[PDB]
Amino acid sequence: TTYADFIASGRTGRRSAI
Amino acid sequence: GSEQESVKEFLAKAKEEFLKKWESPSQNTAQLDHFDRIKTLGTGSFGRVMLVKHKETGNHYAMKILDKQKVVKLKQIEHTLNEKRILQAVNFPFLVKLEFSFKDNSNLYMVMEYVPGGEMFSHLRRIGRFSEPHARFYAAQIVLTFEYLHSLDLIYRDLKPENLLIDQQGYIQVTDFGFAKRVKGRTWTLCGTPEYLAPEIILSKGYNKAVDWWALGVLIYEMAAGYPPFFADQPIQIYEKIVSGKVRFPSHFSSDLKDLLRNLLQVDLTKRFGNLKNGVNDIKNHKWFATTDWIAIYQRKVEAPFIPKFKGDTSNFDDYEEEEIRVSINEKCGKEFTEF
Ligand SMILES: O=S(=O)(c1cccc2cnccc12)N1CCCN(Cc2ccccc2B(O)O)CC1
Ligand SMILES: [Cl-]
Repeated sequence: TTYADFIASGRTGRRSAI
Repeated sequence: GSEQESVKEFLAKAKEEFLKKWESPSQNTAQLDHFDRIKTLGTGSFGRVMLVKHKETGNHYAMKILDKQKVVKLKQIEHTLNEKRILQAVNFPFLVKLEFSFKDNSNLYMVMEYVPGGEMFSHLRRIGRFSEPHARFYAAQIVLTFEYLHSLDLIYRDLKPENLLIDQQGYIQVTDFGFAKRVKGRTWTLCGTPEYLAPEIILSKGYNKAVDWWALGVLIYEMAAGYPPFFADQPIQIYEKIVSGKVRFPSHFSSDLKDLLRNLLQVDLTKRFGNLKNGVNDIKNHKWFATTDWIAIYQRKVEAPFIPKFKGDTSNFDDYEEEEIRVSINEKCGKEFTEF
């Protein structure tokens, strides 16, 4: 699912600025 | 021209107050030994946030402590000075309030009202996603906050659930202002968070306040879906998706929500809602917001869909190793932070 792909992306935690 | 003229008059007075405070900022309104430390609420590469108690009053505050040497090392002098200068100059219901600031030999300190409900981010990841009425309630507050900030010629540039607190009435408090810039025309810095960057930030052309309306679309999508519209393992792959002009929606999104998002997540900045002739009113008058009483939101008279469990309590923040707050016997970086 798209949600499963989101989990697989590894970017589910807090995201830092670039 | 009654409601519209009232808003024009309100924003004109708000700009006068902002500019007076911007030109003559407050400085040195407390000191460290006025406070007892309770708990570390967050850590970053050049500072920490601590729950503290004011000794005289017993009031609780979030104290942001920035290590001057680390700020200099990481090239964040201007951003840090800017954050404090903005925070002490703005005044709006959905912006965090700066109560005190000061500095010592080692650190800068910004002391803000404590909001025990914590970040939207945690609540969203715990519940999964918000229903559309719940998302709309938060979105309306961001729309009004950007209307205010843009009227001061400020581009916000770091919208994301991580930077939104939920207070004890269930309303939002926007936290971070280091990236906020005075922009009447255009600016060029590559800054923000990958998932929330507008295409024109990635693409190196100049950009303007329309990037905040793109970011609103990302936020609404993430609140309503539980995940953002553009994601991938690495930022460069996220950027490719953002500029592509392609987005897919969960099947549970309403027709009205999809139409709003197609107009906010519009790659052509000359067709993006918020950036057309009628400005923010194209968003406020959109069908998805038809049930929104904008004045009632501003006045905080709408019953919030979610009120964080009321418990000084720190249960909505993570746990960190408690480290010393050391103040050097030698003044560090005095010239760089003279205006703080
Ligand atoms: O800790 S916060 O949630 C926070 C921020 C502002 C007021 C607060 C009032 N009550 C509770 C928490 C509060 N928080 C929200 C955004 C995340 N940062 C990350 C951070 C951590 C350490 C140093 C700096 C920064 B920074 O941002 O630039 C910390 C601030
Ligand atoms: Cl995290």
